[PDB]
Amino acid sequence: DTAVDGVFIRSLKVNCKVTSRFAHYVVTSQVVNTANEAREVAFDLEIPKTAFISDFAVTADGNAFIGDIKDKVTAWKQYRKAAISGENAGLVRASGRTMEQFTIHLTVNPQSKVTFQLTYEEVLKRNHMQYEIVIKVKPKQLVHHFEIDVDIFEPQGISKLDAQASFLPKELAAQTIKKSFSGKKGHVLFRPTVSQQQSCPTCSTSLLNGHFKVTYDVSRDKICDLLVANNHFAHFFAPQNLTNMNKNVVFVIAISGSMRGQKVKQTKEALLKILGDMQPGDYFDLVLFGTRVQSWKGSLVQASEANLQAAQDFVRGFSLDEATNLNGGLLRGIEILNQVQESLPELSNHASILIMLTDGDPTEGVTDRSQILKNVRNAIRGRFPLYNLGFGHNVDFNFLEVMSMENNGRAQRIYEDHDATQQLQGFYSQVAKPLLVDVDLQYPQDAVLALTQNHHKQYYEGSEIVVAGRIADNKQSSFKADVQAHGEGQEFSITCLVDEEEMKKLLRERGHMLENHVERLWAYLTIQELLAKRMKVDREERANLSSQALQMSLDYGFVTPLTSMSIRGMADQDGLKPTIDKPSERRTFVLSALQPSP
Repeated sequence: DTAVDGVFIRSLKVNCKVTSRFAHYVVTSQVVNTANEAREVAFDLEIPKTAFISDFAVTADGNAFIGDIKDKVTAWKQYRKAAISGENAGLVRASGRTMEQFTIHLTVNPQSKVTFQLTYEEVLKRNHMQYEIVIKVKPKQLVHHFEIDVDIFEPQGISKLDAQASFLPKELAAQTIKKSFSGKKGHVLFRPTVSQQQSCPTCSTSLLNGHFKVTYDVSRDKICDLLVANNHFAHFFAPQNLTNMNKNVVFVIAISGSMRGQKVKQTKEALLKILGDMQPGDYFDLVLFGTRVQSWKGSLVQASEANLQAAQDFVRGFSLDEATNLNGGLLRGIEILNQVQESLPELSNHASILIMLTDGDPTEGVTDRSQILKNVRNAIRGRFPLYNLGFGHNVDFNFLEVMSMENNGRAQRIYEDHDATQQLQGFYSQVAKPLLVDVDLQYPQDAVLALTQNHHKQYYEGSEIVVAGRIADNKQSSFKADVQAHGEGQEFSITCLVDEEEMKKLLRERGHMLENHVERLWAYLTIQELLAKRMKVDREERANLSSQALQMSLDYGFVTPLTSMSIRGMADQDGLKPTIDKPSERRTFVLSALQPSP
């Protein structure tokens, strides 16, 4: 007896198609109302913030409804005069660090069969030597036909594949999770029977509460991974077996009074572990900034046994100092790294890295954020990346993102939680092992109509550089790529030519879906890139980039910060349509076939 109040979940299926890192999710739920009265049913699931919703369909006993994508402004016009805000009314809202919650409550007719189907897509990003697919399993009821099916197709070949279900006991997971891979194809199938979903042999609650994680990576023996299909290309670059570069790293740490407690404790703990794993060939220094700026050595020193132990002692010992002189702290760390230009030229071939951690905004010294941005980029001058870590939600993170974007880096949020130390270690490991610097992927100008970022300051072990673009007509056959870069005292250079015979073979093995996903891979990366650029440019160019992002979101039907998806045919208590948006940083619906005629 799975049903609750006469409503049972007949089926809940997650189908993920991955093609050359492009992940295409389709989640389909069919709920049946056996009661002779009307019942409220829910379609509730979590999706990753990195994905774009591309389609949503609801079919109730032949009565079909579909989400129409439109300019966000147009979709939210119904909210202006209304008593609820579009943020509160939307079906999608943020629910965690990396996930968003999609929720709709619908009153269905008696003896009704309703099918929900949500589609969302993303380009998987490699980190820590793998791609990771996370699917939140939470039906809140027993499901007669529950299934997760992940179908992976990687031209370069799959090197490893794993599937983990934390909510399942080790014994239950083994018999129930089927996985296998050979050559280019990988498959994971999870099809628990109703009995296997039960917490106890004869109880109704379901153990299916948790996350279903699928991880994999592709064979990297072949350094060229150039995929061309129907005037669009994707180029994946991650050479293996390269020698770790020696690096010069300066940590700029906020020691404001606000850090008192867990934050300073977790920060120190992370620095101790980072210092403990530093390699003998590296050089480093530490900068603390409160109201006053203070550097451990004032210059890059080698990661000797003595220096590392002295630094750990310095880390354990420092105390907080009231305010936050962020401008002074950054300029001090930059000044130290720039000594390599004049005083310490023997370190010039190392990969330089600047990491800054702060839990608040500048309050001492120069506090004009726009001036700080100017001061920082004029001091670094594109010589090394800057990685800003925002600790907590009492800081202007947009300010940190723009600064990193203007200086060949990225910003990362550290959530105030019991695991902040592990979060900090997690991030640092992404940048800990630089292998190449000044990576320049070059393509024939006569063949490229558009392409994503093709210059990358540093390439790190475990990560990957990806470039996508659109090819001009009749230039696909001869398309090629040249990649230049530098190691530590070395020059890197390769050439990748499209393998026409292989491309045709891939098209046969994966079908026209290969062509579609390569193009949609390009569109996804282009849209994300447009959203990143627009936040770090003047307001005039911002409007230009916004219109580009709006047009691409509409062309490919993505729910992005510039678009919304509305469902005609449904209305809440106030006659408002269901609306689906991409969040930044209750109500129940009924079937309604009428709307006021304009």
